[PDB]
Amino acid sequence: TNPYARGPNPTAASLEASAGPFTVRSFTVSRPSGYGAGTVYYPTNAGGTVGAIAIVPGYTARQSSIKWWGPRLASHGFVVITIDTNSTLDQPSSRSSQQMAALRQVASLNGTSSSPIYGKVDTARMGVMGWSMGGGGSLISAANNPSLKAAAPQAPWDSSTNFSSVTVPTLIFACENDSIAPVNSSALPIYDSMSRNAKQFLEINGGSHSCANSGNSNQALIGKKGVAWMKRFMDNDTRYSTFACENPNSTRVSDFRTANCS
Ligand SMILES: [Cl-]
Repeated sequence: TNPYARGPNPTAASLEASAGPFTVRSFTVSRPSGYGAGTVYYPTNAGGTVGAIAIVPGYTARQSSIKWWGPRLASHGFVVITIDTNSTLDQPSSRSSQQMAALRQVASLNGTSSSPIYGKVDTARMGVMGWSMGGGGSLISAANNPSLKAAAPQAPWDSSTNFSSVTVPTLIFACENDSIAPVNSSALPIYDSMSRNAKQFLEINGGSHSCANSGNSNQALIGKKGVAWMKRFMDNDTRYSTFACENPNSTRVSDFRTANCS
């Protein structure tokens, strides 16, 4: 028995729906430490401790741009913290530091008897996500903290394209027509630079820079893939190996690549 496997056996329909099987509650962090603000989403009875994921927005953006991931992932068995940065103009390195600080506070709250997530988190199992500069920050977080178990940035933005040291399983969401973090000069070179890890590249057909944000028109496919990736690698849950590693074979995807996934 995989001690980290949670919830009923997955189906395409259960992964494509707006929410998974778990009931989700949330709270705003009272005294954020090391970042601007945060909302914690958690499942009320996942059947055991679950991993934690920290999600960071992009330049000038706030929690609303990435908020949909909170309920979506939490409803499948994760504690998710979506954060506002100290300043909306923070750079990827600062975003990475605040992302890790948010994860540290989730771990601290896990040991605080007054917190709603008291005893709900397996603090040894954590992941990182984020949009644009927050996606670049997620990759920096993975490079600097190889104990992280999964990463799934979307339209990542960073001055470098060489993340060759990353050993964390990394799923890159890309948007075909991105004019802010262009695929050919950012997302794809970042993907190609990683030779040590399970990795995946999923490009949304005709998508703009915000193609993976709250309110996007591909929440069924993007949500399915994001949850499947997190489940497969944060929980070592091989029930999700096919969903995580498969080509969707969908006209909504203009480019799909994967390596070392199974
Ligand atoms: Cl950005």
